[PDB]
Amino acid sequence: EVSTLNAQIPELKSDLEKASALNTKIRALQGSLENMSKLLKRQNDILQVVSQGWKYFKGNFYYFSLIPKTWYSAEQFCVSRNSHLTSVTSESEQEFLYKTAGGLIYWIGLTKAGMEGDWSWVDDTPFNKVQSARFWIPGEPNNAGNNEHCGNIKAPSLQAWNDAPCDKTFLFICKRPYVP
Amino acid sequence: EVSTLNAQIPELKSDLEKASALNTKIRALQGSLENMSKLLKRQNDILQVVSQGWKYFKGNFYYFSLIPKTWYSAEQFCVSRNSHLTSVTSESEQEFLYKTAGGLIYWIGLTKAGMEGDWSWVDDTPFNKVQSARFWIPGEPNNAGNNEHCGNIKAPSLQAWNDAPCDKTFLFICKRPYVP
Amino acid sequence: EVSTLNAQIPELKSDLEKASALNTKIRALQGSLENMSKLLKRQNDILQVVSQGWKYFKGNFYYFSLIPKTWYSAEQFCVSRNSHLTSVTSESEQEFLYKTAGGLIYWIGLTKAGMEGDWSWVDDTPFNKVQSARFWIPGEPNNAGNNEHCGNIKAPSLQAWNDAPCDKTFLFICKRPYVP
Amino acid sequence: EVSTLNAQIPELKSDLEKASALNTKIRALQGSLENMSKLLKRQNDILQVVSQGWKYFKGNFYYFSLIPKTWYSAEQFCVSRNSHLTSVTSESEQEFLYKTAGGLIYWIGLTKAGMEGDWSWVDDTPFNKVQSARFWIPGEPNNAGNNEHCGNIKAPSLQAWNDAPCDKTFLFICKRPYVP
Amino acid sequence: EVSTLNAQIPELKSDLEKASALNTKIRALQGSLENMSKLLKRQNDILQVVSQGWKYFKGNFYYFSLIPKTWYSAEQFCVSRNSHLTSVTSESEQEFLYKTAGGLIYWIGLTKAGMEGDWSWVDDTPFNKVQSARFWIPGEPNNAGNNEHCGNIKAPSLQAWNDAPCDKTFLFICKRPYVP
Amino acid sequence: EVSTLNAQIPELKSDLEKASALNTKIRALQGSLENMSKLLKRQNDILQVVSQGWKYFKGNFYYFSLIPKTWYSAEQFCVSRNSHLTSVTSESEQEFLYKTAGGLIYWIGLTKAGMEGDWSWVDDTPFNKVQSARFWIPGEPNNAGNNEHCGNIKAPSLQAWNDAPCDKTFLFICKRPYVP
Repeated sequence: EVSTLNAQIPELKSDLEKASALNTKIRALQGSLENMSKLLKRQNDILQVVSQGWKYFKGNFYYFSLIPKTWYSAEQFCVSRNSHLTSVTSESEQEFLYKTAGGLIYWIGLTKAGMEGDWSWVDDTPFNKVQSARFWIPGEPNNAGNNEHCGNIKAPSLQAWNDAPCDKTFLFICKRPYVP
Repeated sequence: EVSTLNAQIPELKSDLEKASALNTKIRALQGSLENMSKLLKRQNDILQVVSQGWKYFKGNFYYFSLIPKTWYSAEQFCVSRNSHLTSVTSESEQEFLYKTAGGLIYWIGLTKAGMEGDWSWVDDTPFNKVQSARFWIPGEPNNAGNNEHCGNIKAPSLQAWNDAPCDKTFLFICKRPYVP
Repeated sequence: EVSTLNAQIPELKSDLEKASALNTKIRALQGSLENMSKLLKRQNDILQVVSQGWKYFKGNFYYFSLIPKTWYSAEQFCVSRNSHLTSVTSESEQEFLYKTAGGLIYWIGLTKAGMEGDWSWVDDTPFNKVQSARFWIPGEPNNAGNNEHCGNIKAPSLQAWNDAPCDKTFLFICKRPYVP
Repeated sequence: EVSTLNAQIPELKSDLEKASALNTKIRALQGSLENMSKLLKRQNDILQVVSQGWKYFKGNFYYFSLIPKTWYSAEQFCVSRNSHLTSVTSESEQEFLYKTAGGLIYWIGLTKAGMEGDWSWVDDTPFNKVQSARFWIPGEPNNAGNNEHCGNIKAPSLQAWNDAPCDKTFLFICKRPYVP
Repeated sequence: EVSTLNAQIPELKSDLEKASALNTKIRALQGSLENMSKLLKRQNDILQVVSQGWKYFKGNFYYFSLIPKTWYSAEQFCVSRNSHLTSVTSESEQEFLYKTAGGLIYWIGLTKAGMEGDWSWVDDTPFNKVQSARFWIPGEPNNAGNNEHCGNIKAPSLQAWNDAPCDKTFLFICKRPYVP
Repeated sequence: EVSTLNAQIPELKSDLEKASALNTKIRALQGSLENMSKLLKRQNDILQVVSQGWKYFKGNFYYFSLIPKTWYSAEQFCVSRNSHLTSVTSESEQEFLYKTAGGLIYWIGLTKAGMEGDWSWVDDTPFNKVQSARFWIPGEPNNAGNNEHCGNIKAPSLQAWNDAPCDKTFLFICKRPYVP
C-alpha cells in the first residue's frame, strides 16, 4: 500500500499544476483572442471608408475633393458627407494635410467670426492662436483688402494657411472624425 | 484502503470532466482559428485591388476612370481590365457609385436594343424597368434628338441616369465582382 | 488492491498522453499566434502608406504624382518623400507601373552617364540591357535631336519606355521600398 | 487868360489824383474794417465758452471734467453738454489733450465696434490704424482679460492711450467744435 | 472865358460834393472808432478777472471755490474778495451756475430771516417767491429737522436749490457785479 | 476876369487847407491803426495760454498744478513746461499768488545755497531780502530741525512764505515770462 500512495500523491500534484496551467492558459488565451477580435473589427471598419476615395489620419477621414467649391459651399458639401472643412489641431494633422494635398489648395475651417472677427474653425474646433500662428503662411493673416476672412492650405509646408475671401472656389478637405 | 478509493474516484470525476473540457476548448478554438484564418485571407484578397487605384463595394471592384472614353470604348477598356461597364442592381450600388463619383459623370452599362430599343445592361445583367425607374434623371430617358441610347451617371443623387448617344467620351466605372 | 492498480495505471497512461497533447497544443498555438501577430503588424505597416494616397506593389510604395515635374525635379520630390524615381527591375514591376498609370506618362530613373551616355537608374539600381530592351518602346531609345538622355513610361504596354530630354515636365512615380 | 489856365489845369490833375487816392483809401480802409469786424466777432464767440470752465484748442471746446464718469456715462454727460468724448485727429490734438490733462486720466472716444471689433471714435470721427498707432501707450491695446474695448488718456506723453473696459469711472474730455 | 466857366462850375460842384462826403467819412469813422474803443476797453476790463481763475456770466463775476466753507464763512470770504454769496435773479444765471458747477454743490445767498423765517438773499437782492419756486429741488424747502435755513445749488438742473443748516461746509460761488 | 479870380483864389485856399487836413488825418489814422493792430496782436498772444488752463499776471504766465510734486520735481515739471518755480519780485505778485492760490499750498523758488546757505530764487532772480522779509510768515524762516531750505506759500496773506524741507510733495506754481 506504500507504492500506491507514492503513486497517488504525485498524481495529486501533477493534476493540480496541470489544472492550474490550463486555467492560466484559458484566461490568457481568452484575453488575447478578445483583443485580436477588437483589432480585426476595428481594422475592418477602417478599410471601407478608405476604400471609397477617402483618406484617413489620426481618427479623422479626410476627403480631398476632386471638385472645387467655395469655402461655405465646400463646408456644405462636407456636411452632406457628414463632415466639415478640416480643422487642424496638431502639427501632425497639418503635416498630413499639406502632404496628401500634393501641392493643391484646400479650403479649411478657418473663418473670422465673433464681435472681434477672431479666427475660428467651422466645425467649432477651438482656434489656438499660438499654435495656429505656426501653421499660418508668413505674413498671413494680413486680411488683404480687408476681405480675407476664410483660410485654406496652399503650401506643401507647415505654414500652409492663407487667409482669403470665403467666396471663391477651391478644392477642399472634408473632415469627419472616426467612430467605431 | 478506504482513503485510497476516496482519492481515486474523485480523481476519476476530475480528470474525466477536465478531458471533456479539453475536448470542448480544442473544438471551439479550432473552429475559431479556421474562421479567423478565412477572414484574414479574405481581407488580404480585398486589399490589393484597392491598393492599386480601385474602389470596392459589396463584393465588386469599381474603377472610376482617370481618362474619359466613349461608352463602348469604356466597355472595351473594362473588359481588358477583366470587368465591364458597371450595371446597377440595387439602391446601395447607385448610391456608392454617385457618391464616389464626387459629381463626375461615368458611363454605365445601359444600352438600347432591338427595333423598339428596350434598355439593357452590357454585362448581361437583367434590366428591371420598374426597379430601375427611380434611378433615371427626371425627364430621362427622353431620347433627345432620337439619338440617346446609352446611360451615364451624372448627378450626385439617386436620379443620376441620363440617356445619351453612345459615341461620346466620358469617365467610366469598370466593374468586376470580387472573387476569392 | 488489484482493482486499485488496474485503475491507477491507466490513469498513468491517460495523464501522460494528455500532458503530451497539452504540450503539442501549447507549442503549435504559440507558433500560430506569433505568426498571425507578425502578419497583423505587417498588414498595419502596409495599410497606412496606401491610405495616404500611395499605391503598393511587391514591397514597394509608388506615389503616382498629382502634379507633374521634370525628371530631376521629380527625383528631388521623390527624395523629399524618402523615395526615388522608380527603377523597373522585373516584368511584374513594368506591368504594374503601366497598368496603374492608367495611360499617364511618368518619369522614371533612366538616365545617360559619361561621354558615351550609358543608361542607368537614378536610385543606383543595376540596369539590365537585355531585360530593359523588352521594356523600351520600339524605336526607343533613339535620342531624338541627340538630346534624349532620360526615360519615361508612356504606353500602357510592356514596351512603355521612351527616351526624352531630362528637362521636360511629366508626372512621376515615386518609389520607396516597403520597410517594416 | 494864360495864368488862369496854368492854375486850373493843375487843379484838374490834383483833384483827380486825390479823388483816386480817396477811392483807394475808402476801399482799403473798408476791407480792413470789416475784416477786423469778423475777427472781433470770432474772438467774442471764442471767449464766452472758455469763461464757463471749458478749455479751447484749434476750434474745439474741450471740457476737462471735474467729476469722473464711465466711458458711456461720460459720453452721455458730454452729449448733455452738446459735445462728445473727445476724438483725436492730429498730433496737436493728442498733445494738447494730455498736456491740459495734467497727468489725469480722461476717457476718450475710443471704442471697439464692428464685426472685427476695430476701434472707432464715439463722435463718428474715422479711426485710422496707422495714424492712431503712435498715440497708444506702448503695449496698448493689449485687451487685458479680453475686455478692454474703450480708450482713455493716462500718460502725460504722446503715447497716452490705454485700452480698458468701458465700465470704469474716469475723468473725461467733452469735445464740441467751435461754431460761429 | 466860356470854357473856363464850364470847367469852374463843375470844379465847384465836385469840390462841394467831395467835401460833404469827407464830412460823412469823418463823422461816421469817428463814431465807429469811439464805439470800438469803448468795446475794446470793456473787453480788457472783462478779461483780467477771468484770467485769475474766475468765471464770468452776464455782467457778474462768479468764483467757484476750490475749498469748502460754511455759509457764513463763505459769505465772509466772498466779502473779503469784494463780493457776496451768489444770488440768482434769472433762469439763465441758475443754468450757468449749475452747469459750471458740474454736479458740485455751492452755497448761495439763500437765508431765512425774521420770526416767520422768510427767505431772502444775503446780498440784499429782492427774493421773488414766484420765480424761485421753479429753482428749488422738488420737495425743497422742507426744513428738515426745522433747522434748514440756508440754500445751496446741488443738482445739475434748474431745480438745484436745497435748504440745509447754515453751519456745514460747502464749496461756494462768490458773486460780484462787473463795473467799468 | 475878376469874378473868375475871386472864385479861383478861394478854390486854391480851400483845396490846400483841406489837403493839409487830409494829410493830418491820414497820419493820425495810420498811427492809431498801427497801435491798435499791435495791441490786438498782443491780446491774441495772451489769450491762448490762458485758454489752456493757465493763469496770467503782469507779463507772466502761472500754472497752478492740478497734481502735486516735490520742490525739485515741481521745478523739473515747470522746466518741461518751459517755465520755472515762481519767483516773487513785487508785493503785487505775491498778492496775486496767494489770492489765486485760494488758501492752497504752492512751492516757490526760494532755496538755500552755499556753505552759509544764503537764500535765492531758482530762476536766478536776485533775492531782495529787504522786500522778502515782508513776505515771510511771522517766525519764518526758522529752519526747523535745521532742514528747511525751500520756500512755500500757504497763507492767504502777504506773509505767506514759510521755509520747509525740499523733499515733500506740494502743489506748485510754474512761472514763465510773457514774450511777444
